[PDB]
Amino acid sequence: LADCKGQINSQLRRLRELRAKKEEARGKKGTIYEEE
Amino acid sequence: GLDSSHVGVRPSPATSQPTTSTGSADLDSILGHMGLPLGNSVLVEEQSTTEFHSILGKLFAAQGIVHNRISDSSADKTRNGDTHVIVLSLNQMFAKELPGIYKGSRKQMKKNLISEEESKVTVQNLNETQRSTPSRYKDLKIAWKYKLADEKRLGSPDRDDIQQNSEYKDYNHQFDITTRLMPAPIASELTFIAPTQPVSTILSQIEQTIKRNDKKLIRIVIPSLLHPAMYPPKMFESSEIIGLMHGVRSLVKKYYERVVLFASISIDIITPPLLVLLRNMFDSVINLEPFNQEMTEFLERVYKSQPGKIQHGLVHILKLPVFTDRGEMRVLKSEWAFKNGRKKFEIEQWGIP
Amino acid sequence: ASSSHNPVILLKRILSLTESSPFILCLDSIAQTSYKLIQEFVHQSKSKGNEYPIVYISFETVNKPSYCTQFIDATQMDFVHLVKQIISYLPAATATQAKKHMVIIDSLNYISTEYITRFLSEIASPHCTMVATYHKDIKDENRTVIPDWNNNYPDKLTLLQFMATTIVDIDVVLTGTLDTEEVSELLNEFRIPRGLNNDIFQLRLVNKRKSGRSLEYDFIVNSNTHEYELLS
Repeated sequence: LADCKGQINSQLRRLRELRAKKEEARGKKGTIYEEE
Repeated sequence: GLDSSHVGVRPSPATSQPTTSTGSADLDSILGHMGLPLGNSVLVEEQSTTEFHSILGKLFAAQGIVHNRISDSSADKTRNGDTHVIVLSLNQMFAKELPGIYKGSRKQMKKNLISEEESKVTVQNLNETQRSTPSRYKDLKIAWKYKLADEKRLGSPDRDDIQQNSEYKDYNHQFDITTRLMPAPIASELTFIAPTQPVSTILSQIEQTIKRNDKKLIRIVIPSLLHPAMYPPKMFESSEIIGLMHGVRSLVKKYYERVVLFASISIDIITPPLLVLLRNMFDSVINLEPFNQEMTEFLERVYKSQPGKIQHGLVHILKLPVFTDRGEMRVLKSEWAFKNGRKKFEIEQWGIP
Repeated sequence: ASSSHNPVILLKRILSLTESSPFILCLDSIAQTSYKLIQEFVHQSKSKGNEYPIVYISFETVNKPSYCTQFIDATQMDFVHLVKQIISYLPAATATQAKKHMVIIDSLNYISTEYITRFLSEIASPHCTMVATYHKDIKDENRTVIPDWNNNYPDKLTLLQFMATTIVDIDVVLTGTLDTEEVSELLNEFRIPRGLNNDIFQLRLVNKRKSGRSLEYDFIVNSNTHEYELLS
């Protein structure tokens, strides 16, 4: 349970939204450099 | 001259004479002496617009700074490692950009199997405890028996003791990308020379710079020489450069115990006449042939699924220290592949993939 | 990586100055002149809206360009003046946070090599974008330099290919009954046959990146609808 809580917290804290979406088919958009 | 027991008074498997290490294990091994005997000069070369040459031309100075920044008590004595570093270039901005001594974990030694996030800790955005970025074998130390195409005993068993035998191996320090050898030095370690000023001034200035030290090592490194970005047309005459190089040769051959020379340029835009007229002046020539877009296809085909096995070019050797002047042919072209990724500038024996 | 996943997108980003480029070089010849690419700049770099001063420094051109906003005649200025009466219109190397303008040089063949690098030193700023064309069919003057055995230095072409961060080559697409051999011949003895100097042309693109190898591709460019097609 402690591991699950830590995993959830770490997973939900590292959401940086990937503000380099090509700016600002195979991938169908070209957005996998460390995504998916 | 230089008193004994300096960092690089190592013997040589041929002459048993002083041979300071270039710092890179494969650069010390391929050269053929665990470095170069004092009084000789080396010419690393890059035939294209790539700029791998800008890497080594830093550590060769920085490693010297290392021996000038550890002046504590040795096993019993206080080791001498002072090496006045000189650069014949106006770019003072280069000074504050050198890689530093490498510490911390270098490879992975997981007790259990290597696996993904759920196995040990967390999401890998916070990395796992011991080591990340799988790269099994990372070069660490120096050896006196690491020469390529030489006898056996190619390994130094990560020895952690200081002795007279530690002059040979197990002292020299590794560096990496993010490491920084801070703080920046002072005039005690780095001396910059403006190249655009006339050679008559440059020669006397470098004379006075070397002579003011009496029993200390002098290292000379030129990052880039004779390039349009920082040089005037007047210096491209066939007289000035050759005469300056002749003076440099005269002085380095005079002080065969306390000075060396290491310069490297790009020759994609150099007239062959001047190139081979100056290539005969010093006593070591090494070329580099980086890979191009037609072959990176097969590079990733054969090195597929590898995060640290990707190479970047091939190596040529055309001249080496004195023991090639005795009538032996030793030119070798495009047989060893050099890699400078994010770890461990390495040389591996293979031709085209 | 996750940027410029199509060559056409890269070309359009270059053309519209979305990504800054300190230096770009374009090569042409007599078989196809290079004033259509300025039209490409004008049309493409206006979708993003660059009405910023498009200075047209001129050495030989007789007419005043409509598509540009400035006009400078340099048949009476020396090097130091030529640098000095351009920093005013351009965003000179002051005001470390400022805009960027457009620079069009009509010709590169009339300038002595001895100052070439300096002409890119006193002006190079993160505010300016140098655009100039190079005619390859004019062999420069070399009596003054006296290329003897003791007076040597590299030639203009290599310096131009070295200090450039992006290179584009222009060629005329063969359409009718003329092939490269006889075309080059007839040009050598100057008969200039029909089938030359059209708006539909072809380009070769070489784009250089920091710490790496450049990329080389080819393009087919029309000067009528401003549309592109990458080499198959």
